[PDB]
Amino acid sequence: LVHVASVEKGRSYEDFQKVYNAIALKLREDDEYDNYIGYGPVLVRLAWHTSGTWDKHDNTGGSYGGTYRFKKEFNDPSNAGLQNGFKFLEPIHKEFPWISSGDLFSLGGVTAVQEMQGPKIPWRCGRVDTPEDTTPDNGRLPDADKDADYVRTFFQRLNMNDREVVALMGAHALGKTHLKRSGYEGPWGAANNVFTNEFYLNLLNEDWKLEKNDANNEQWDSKSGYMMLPTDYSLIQDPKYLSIVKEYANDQDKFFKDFSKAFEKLLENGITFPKDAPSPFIFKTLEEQGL
Ligand code: HEM
Repeated sequence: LVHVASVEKGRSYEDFQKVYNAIALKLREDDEYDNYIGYGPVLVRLAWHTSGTWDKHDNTGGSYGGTYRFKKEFNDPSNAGLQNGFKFLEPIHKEFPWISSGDLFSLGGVTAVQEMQGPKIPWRCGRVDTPEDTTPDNGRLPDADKDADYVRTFFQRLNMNDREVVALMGAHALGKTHLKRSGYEGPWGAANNVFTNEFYLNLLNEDWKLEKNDANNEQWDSKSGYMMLPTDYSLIQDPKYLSIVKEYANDQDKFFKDFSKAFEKLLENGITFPKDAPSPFIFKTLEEQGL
């Protein structure tokens, strides 16, 4: 199965900047969500989980088909809580009914990262909705209770290498774990709706204790009130990951650049872009537009 990007008919960069802007304005307006964290983090996670079902071996799952809109995928236990991101995007989709679902879920993530003062993420249009029977089964998203070997093997299926994995994991600066959702509780840091390299700094610099939470699962906790999942902590247990963690803790621009590449790649896995497709779009933030 080849998934060829097909530009929504007649649309160009300005159309998608209008969708960007509507997302960004609602992010600004709907600021109460999740104890004033706002929707940025869950939109980033929505983009990742709708992309992260991809299997490089047979091109099943991935962002192209926008299959999260079907009940098997929106009810995946791994996706618990993402319905909030979907509901956020609903009025956006109503205003811009021409955008595909995959394009909107992925664009939500791009828009969230950028509006949260993260790197620019080039974004390409052209995902096309595919039918209900193309929805991937549950179980393709990763478990959090595992070690570095698990993480490394997991991400090979998404064609991500060590650097790409460690960069992508930096998104755990954002938002928080919620006990009723994942069986883990707490934020990873203080700046959880501003995109920074804090995840790496906290991994290296906090004094972590291995504790059990109220769901009886182990997680790493600090006196500052932060947590790390076992899979996060694996990035400093594994010496290859550790080197990269230290690099990003010590170079914010490098983290931004590597995150941007890896996140675009994640969002584009499985998609074939024709030779004459438009170049990737780089959207202006609201701030850059004076909006
Ligand atoms: C080994 C890989 C990963 C595992 C096991 C993992 C696991 C988790 C878990 C358990 C949660 C908490 C869900 C909740 O209780 O609300 C979470 C939240 C989150 N994850 Fe991941 N994650 C991984 C990779 C990623 C990647 C690659 C990204 C995106 C680039 C990402 C972005 C997020 C964000 C932004 C949140 C916060 C969501 C919110 O506040 O609502 N994660 N992750």
